[PDB]
Amino acid sequence: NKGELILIKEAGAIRIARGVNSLTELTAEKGEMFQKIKIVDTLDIIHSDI
Amino acid sequence: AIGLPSINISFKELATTVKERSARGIIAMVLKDAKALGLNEIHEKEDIPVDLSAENKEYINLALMGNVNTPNKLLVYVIEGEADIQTALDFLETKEFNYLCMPKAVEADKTAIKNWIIKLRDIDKVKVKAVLGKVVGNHEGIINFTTEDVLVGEKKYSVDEFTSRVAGLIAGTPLSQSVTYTKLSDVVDIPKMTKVDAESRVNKGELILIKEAGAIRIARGVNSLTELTAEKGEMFQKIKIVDTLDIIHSDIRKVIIDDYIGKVTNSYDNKCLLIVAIKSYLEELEKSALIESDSTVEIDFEAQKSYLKSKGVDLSYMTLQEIKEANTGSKVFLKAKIKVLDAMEDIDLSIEI
Amino acid sequence: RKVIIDDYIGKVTNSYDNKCLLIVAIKSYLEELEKSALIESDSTVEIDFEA
Amino acid sequence: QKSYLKSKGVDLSYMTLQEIKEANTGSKVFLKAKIKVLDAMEDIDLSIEI
Amino acid sequence: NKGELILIKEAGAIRIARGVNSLTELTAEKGEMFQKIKIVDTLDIIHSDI
Repeated sequence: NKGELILIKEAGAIRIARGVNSLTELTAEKGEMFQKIKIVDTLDIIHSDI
Repeated sequence: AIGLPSINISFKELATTVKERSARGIIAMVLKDAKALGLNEIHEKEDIPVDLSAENKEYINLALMGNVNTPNKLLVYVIEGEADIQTALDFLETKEFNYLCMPKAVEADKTAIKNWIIKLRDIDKVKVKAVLGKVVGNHEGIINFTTEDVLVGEKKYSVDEFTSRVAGLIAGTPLSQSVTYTKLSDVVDIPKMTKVDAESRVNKGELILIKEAGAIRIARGVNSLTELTAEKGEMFQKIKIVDTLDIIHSDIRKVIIDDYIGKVTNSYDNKCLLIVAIKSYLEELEKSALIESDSTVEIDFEAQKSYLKSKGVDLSYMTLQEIKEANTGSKVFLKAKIKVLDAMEDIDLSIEI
Repeated sequence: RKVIIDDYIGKVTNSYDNKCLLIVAIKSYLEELEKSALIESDSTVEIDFEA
Repeated sequence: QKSYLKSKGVDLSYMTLQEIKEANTGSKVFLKAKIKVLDAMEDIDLSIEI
Repeated sequence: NKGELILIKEAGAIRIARGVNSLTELTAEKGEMFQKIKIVDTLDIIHSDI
């Protein structure tokens, strides 16, 4: 919940626990989805290509 | 907030539900003794507290024998001698029941019980009944069985002692059938008495035992009230009709208080939903063949108009539909029409050659 | 009279279908009696409308 | 609003209702509204005739 | 009926008496079938596999 990225032991092996970004405050401009790595990455590649 | 990934599997049961309605077939039994005082909760025929007297055990045994089936639940409360009746009466008002009876009682006790029943059926809006040895109480709440020197099992029984057997016989029967003309294999003789006398006693609201056909049978079990007002019609004199009316009242009141009291807003659509629920219950009851097939429920109109006029609102121009639209403020007015069936009692057959 | 008092008194609700069932039972008894050759073959029983 | 305009001494005898509503008030707003508040069902009266 | 599992001498040998579960109260969602060992066991295996 702090935006911290951690490593968790669960099930058989060691797995990453819900990779999220570092930002914590959500403005009316910067919505929730800007916290996911995958979404920000696809936005970046779209920007670069266009 | 973003948390750890959630994977959850939930298992639930298909809670197939039939609504629990008010219990019918319970008997309130009161008796005086110095042992096992208070309620005794004889739910099962076999088990009986042992410290009770043998004669009182015989009274219980007369109480247990059901008409078609055993009574659903028997509640016997033991009271200390000379403790008056009110001490037991509050105890009984604490819990629910259907029929009450006293084998041993003086006429003062019967007067107290009849006054209690009349006040409770109209003040507290609770429908209960009781059988008394010999009273001329003119209410629907009491049934006056009167027959002297009843011989059961080589033993003489007065009317007051036999009232227990009468109450058990009444509670045994289902609501579909009636009590009239039911065999009592236990009794073996009654003092002889003519048919016109039976007509006279029955016309008095008295309940009588008759010797007819091969066996010994009840002769047209009726209520105790005799005067017929413009309010209380003839049908209020039959045990079956008043009993099904009591059941209807209890079920409707329980539903209303349990769900629609203080939990839904008073608006027209909520009124329609309540009407639909009431009609659904009535149709469900009709399926069991206690009332006629077609019944109607509709919001009362004249009472609503009178209530609005009592508030000073001007209702001259608003249409009847708009009148039903009007807000009432936590008050609901409804009227419903039903037709109650009865068991076959008199058959007239005409054959020509 | 014996059949009526034994089965249909104080045990059946007064309704149209119950009356039809009583009619059917009475007609069945009449047909059974007809088999013993005491009455003519065809007999009719129905609800008394005038009364 | 009419009373307030009278209080400042304006002569509104000829001015019509809409024109009275049109007049400037100077940072003053006067509004009135009507509503009807619902309540939960509390008393139920059911009448049955047999 | 008290939710206890008991050992009974009946027929030729000593046998289990209707192996049932320890829960006794019945709620709206916990129905009758949740009292059987076999049913709860197969439910558990379904949960784990899925």
